[PDB]
Amino acid sequence: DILMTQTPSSLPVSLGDQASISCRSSQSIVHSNGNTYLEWYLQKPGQSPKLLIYKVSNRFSGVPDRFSGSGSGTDFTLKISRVEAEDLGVYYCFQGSHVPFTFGSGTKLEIKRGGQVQLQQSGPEDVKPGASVKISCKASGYTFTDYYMNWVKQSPGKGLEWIGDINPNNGGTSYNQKFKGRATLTVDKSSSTAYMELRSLTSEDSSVYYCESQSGAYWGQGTTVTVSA
Amino acid sequence: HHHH
Repeated sequence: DILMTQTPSSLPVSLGDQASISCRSSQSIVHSNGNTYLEWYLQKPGQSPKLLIYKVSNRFSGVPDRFSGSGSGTDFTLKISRVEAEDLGVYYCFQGSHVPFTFGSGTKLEIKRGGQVQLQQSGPEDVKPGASVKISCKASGYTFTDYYMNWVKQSPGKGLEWIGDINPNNGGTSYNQKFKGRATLTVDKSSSTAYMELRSLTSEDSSVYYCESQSGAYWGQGTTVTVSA
Repeated sequence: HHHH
């Protein structure tokens, strides 16, 4: 299991300045096919994470070259030259080279003080412990079966965690063992909808759950599942 | 072999 170490956790900055975030993997994330699936995400409060950099240095369509990714093997860096108000939020690195995919702890980029494709997730769920829940992710604007569908958990407890994914076309799955088979990913071709079933829920399962496709290029608004006795 |  690869551990992603982000540095620093807090990064105060003045507008126009240059920010530099580091990420280190417990072990090489060079995939056998030659690629290094290192990604950088930016999450603004109340929103879903947004893809900025993939494969170490590719800028996602729409991201300004103010954002620059570099690195190799186990060392990676994200540099933001001339920071803008829009850049403020929490940055996360992610490795998608080895299952289970993992995220860094995050970097809070805050200001120094003084002086059409879319994924629609179902409504929030409130369930009792030991119960089971099923949330959906309706896809549109692209060919649902041409891309794997990922599910990500977010809780203040351990930030972002990759649950697993599914190939909507053939049903092939990939799970994060930490969930111990309690999670089941399914799909419905007719309606281009992905589903996630989580059973034997405890308070620890209370979080925001996201579905994400096209290698993190598109996310749902998330679904809040609250487990209370 | 599986990747994101």
